[PDB]
Amino acid sequence: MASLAPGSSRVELFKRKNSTVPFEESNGTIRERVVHSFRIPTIVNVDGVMVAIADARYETSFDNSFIETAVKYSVDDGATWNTQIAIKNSRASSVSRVMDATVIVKGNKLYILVGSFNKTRNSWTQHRDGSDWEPLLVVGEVTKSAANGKTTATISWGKPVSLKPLFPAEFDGILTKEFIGGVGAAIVASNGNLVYPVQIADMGGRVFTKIMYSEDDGNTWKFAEGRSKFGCSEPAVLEWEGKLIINNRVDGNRRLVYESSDMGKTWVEALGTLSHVWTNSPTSNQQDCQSSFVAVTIEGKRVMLFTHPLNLKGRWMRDRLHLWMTDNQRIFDVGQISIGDENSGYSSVLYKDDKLYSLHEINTNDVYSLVFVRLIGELQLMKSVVRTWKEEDNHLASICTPVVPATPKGGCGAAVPTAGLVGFLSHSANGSVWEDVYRCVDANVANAERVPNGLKFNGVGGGAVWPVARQGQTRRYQFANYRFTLVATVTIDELPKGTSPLLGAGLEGPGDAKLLGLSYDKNRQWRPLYGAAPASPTGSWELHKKYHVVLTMADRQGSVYVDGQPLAGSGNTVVRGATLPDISHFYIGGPRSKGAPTDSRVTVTNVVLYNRRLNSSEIRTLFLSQDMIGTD
Ligand SMILES: *[C@]1(C(=O)O)O[C@@H]([C@H](O)[C@H](O)CO)[C@H](NC(C)=O)[C@@H](O)[C@H]1F
Repeated sequence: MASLAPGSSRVELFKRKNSTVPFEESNGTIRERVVHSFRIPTIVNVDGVMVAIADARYETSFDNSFIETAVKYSVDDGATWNTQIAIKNSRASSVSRVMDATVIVKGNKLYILVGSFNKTRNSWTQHRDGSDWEPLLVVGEVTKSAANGKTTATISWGKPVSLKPLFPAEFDGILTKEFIGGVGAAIVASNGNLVYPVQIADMGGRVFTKIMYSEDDGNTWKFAEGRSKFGCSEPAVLEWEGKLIINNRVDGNRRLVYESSDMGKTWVEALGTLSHVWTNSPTSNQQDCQSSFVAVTIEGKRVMLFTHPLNLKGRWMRDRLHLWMTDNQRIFDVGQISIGDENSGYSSVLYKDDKLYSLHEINTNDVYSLVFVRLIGELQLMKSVVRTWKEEDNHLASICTPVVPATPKGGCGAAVPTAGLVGFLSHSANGSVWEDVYRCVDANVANAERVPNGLKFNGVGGGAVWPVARQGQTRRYQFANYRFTLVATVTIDELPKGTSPLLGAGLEGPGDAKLLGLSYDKNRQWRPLYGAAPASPTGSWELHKKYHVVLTMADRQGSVYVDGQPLAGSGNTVVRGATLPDISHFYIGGPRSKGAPTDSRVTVTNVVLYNRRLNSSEIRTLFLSQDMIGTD
């Protein structure tokens, strides 16, 4: 189906039952040994040298088997590679193993944290105690040099050091058992700290994540105070605008994402941005998978990249590996980078010298290879999208809005708000799709006719659905359940028989409940909808006149503004309970595929969506600049 893009290609770099590694016998003799499966990929850039790290599972692909950490490195961007076994296992039994490498690059050093086991045949979280385990830190040093035009490099690996003595016996009364790195690429924070996200198993077997960091290049390590809820594993971390963003694997439920502004001391779920957006399968009740999560700069803009399989086949098949790019506001699906319906798995992404690559698993009959992918077609699309984002943000921020009684300048009022601006439906549209100017989430349309910057509705179900929970598996507007601002310019074209819908956020579930919204009636009054509260008519409007509508929701309170002023009933609680609402979609006009044959004769233009509640000054600015923001 969707797949590795034209222009892109790949090679089977770590070839199952084919590629050999320099296995070192007890006597020190080296033997090129065949490897059943290569798993747990990570590819990073160390001073210009590509370094690929992986589990070499010599005899079988099972987790509790004979495994050592293999490395392939290249000084020519993948033209050629050298192979080493960077970390040996204990050689204690037929199942001794060092596994699940988590890597940090600082300068010309590579810090690799692995889980080392001697003889257990069951899963690490299920062990009776931590006795078969050791968390091992290994430092590698990359040295390159050129003699007569040819550049080559070597990598020396230090002796492993166990961090077991630094592991607290308890965290808040929680008795600890074992811990392993989050798997994949970790980071050096802006303050120089080595930051490893770790997964901790407690005695009873619960798992949760934490930040383990070093302020002195690995001489000492500290476990920060904060942690994820239980149930989180294989965390990936990146630094964004002064905060650590921790993206967790969650078997059997949606992926939790946290932010910490204080080196992991305090964690706050990112309910307004990325938490619960991604998941393990269409139904979310399947085994989840490791994901890479890296911050990069493309076309002058800082963005985050995230990889994860759709896993339509379920369990560990992990078919359809996708790559997403986000600037913490918009979330773009770059596409599927694996091929057809092949099984993929754990993955890594790297942006080096303006070229994008991936190292990821492919699985056939549970025999694993690692492919090295040149994401050429994908980078081209990413750059195009980032240019769209920059261009539209700059354009909007450059509009000279009208001065207000307390302004100061090129004689312009406040800038049109662009911070937290997530989607925008304006001019571009056809008969079936109203395009998101930011190219992420389009709205579906019915019985509509184009007008400058929007659509005029006429017909049963005429209107548009901007999907929220209806996006399905990946819920990019999941933030709306926590807070949002929806804006639009509207005209009522023909009087309704009784009451008819105009704009709002619908809720999943029976009946036809709304979280917040606005309708209009035959008496030419507005009918704001505040959660489940009885709607009472208020105010006055006239046919054919343009009105500005703003819906705000934050802290469970909802307000509805018409022409910059709140309608009666605004400002009260719209969601009772502690459980987050579950918005199905935002409706524009009166869309529907069933139930009452709604036919709202209205025209709507310039629909803007923010992931926060706009303040009074921003609402006034939008009200005053309605004629200036359209893409027409
Ligand atoms: C991944 C995998 O699902 O494919 O699973 C890890 C854990 O088994 C899983 O998170 C449950 O605890 C394996 N790691 C270990 C140490 O078991 C990974 O190696 C990988 F197998």
